[PDB]
Amino acid sequence: VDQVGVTDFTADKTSAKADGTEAITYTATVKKNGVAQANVPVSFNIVSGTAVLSANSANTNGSGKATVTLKSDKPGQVVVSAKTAEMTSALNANAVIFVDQTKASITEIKADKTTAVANGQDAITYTVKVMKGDKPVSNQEVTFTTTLGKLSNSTEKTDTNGYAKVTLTSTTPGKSLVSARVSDVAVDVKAPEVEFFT
Ligand SMILES: [Cl-]
Ligand SMILES: [Cl-]
Ligand SMILES: [Mg+2]
Ligand SMILES: [Mg+2]
Ligand SMILES: [Mg+2]
Repeated sequence: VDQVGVTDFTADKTSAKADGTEAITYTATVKKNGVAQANVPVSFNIVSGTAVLSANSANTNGSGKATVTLKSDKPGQVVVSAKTAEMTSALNANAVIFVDQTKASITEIKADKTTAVANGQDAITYTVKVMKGDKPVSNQEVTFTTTLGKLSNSTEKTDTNGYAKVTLTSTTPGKSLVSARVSDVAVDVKAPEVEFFT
């Protein structure tokens, strides 16, 4: 309240080719008390992963929006953050993935919510997509693991649209990190962290 801050930091794509050429474009929105803030410097940082940012700091335009692009030559996951001076900590965007287009690779992992009740019933749903040649791959085995709770299954085969899904419940509270992988791709794909509460 009464502080300029990044309220949203999103990308136009969940994945791109690991050719160092295709760009993922991020948009940071900056508001104070819900009102767009113009001419505010937004600092961008690669929190984790291997990639290159086009800029490290850009000012918002007259709509309160500042953009930056990301490219990479390495298959993997990348987390980029955005911050304004008054924020205590940067806002992380959802991870994105750079893929070898010639190989069936996970291109996204999404959780339908980031919190749930720790009663063994309230389930968080994770959805992974697998693609090759920018097309979805069917019947690819995606294997899931977790640091907390019970997954509905360990391995699910992608459907005709490239998607595999599992649910996660927990009878005890805490943060949970779900990971996913496919064969022959050397990327430990991490889902957004979630948290269960009693
Ligand atoms: Cl996402
Ligand atoms: Cl459990
Ligand atoms: Mg989509
Ligand atoms: Mg693309
Ligand atoms: Mg439910």
